[PDB]
Amino acid sequence: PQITLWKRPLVTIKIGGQLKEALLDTGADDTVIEEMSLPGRWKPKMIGGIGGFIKVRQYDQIIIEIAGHKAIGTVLVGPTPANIIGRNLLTQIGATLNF
Amino acid sequence: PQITLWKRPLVTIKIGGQLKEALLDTGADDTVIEEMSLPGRWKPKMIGGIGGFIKVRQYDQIIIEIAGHKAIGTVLVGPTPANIIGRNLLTQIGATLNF
Ligand SMILES: CC(C)CN(C[C@@H](O)[C@H](Cc1ccccc1)NC(=O)O[C@H]1CO[C@H]2OCC[C@H]21)S(=O)(=O)c1ccc2c(c1)OCO2
Repeated sequence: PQITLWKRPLVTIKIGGQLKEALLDTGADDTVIEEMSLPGRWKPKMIGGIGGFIKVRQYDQIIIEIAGHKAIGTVLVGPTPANIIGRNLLTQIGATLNF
Repeated sequence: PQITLWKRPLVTIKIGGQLKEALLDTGADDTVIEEMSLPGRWKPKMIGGIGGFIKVRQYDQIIIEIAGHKAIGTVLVGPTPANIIGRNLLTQIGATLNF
């Protein structure tokens, strides 16, 4: 779709077979999801945002459906204030900004 | 224009008589600009993201040009690691996310 921005661009995602709400976030390089049980191997990583750095579990090559569109890529799982879909997966679903 | 997400969606902005580069950020409710000496009154605010909260100064009715498009609204100034154009101004320039 075409999504205007008067409200937060929230969508439903499916990750690990579970439905979740997430924010489409063009200011995020990476996708960061709240703590959850997730099938796949992971490696310890750090990621930094506006307020500093947090520890995350990095899961590569994870199947994730975003508003009905398929992506397979890296998901960082950790104590984020919000589930955010970043450019690593927005590019997979063909998203662009337009004005 | 159409702004790709293969790279960070950076555009040139003009604020306080200065040109800066800033992210077009659908994940940001508010606009956050790196520390600069804007004139006039302001109100203290705290905003939160990955890593926690930062202290910012809230300035209202600030004139800001975004990739050639005029906007006017609230801008938060403080020790952000990125200049962030949030939805309060993205809506004013007619930006959408499309996929
Ligand atoms: C986390 C989301 C819900 C909010 N953030 C906007 C993001 O787009 C942010 C914007 C951002 C960009 C760069 C540096 C810091 C923040 N990106 C970010 O944290 O991305 C992280 C994941 O991928 C990595 O790439 C960039 C940092 C990492 S934010 O910067 O914390 C923020 C912006 C304006 C706000 C706000 C919070 O509260 C109210 O108004």
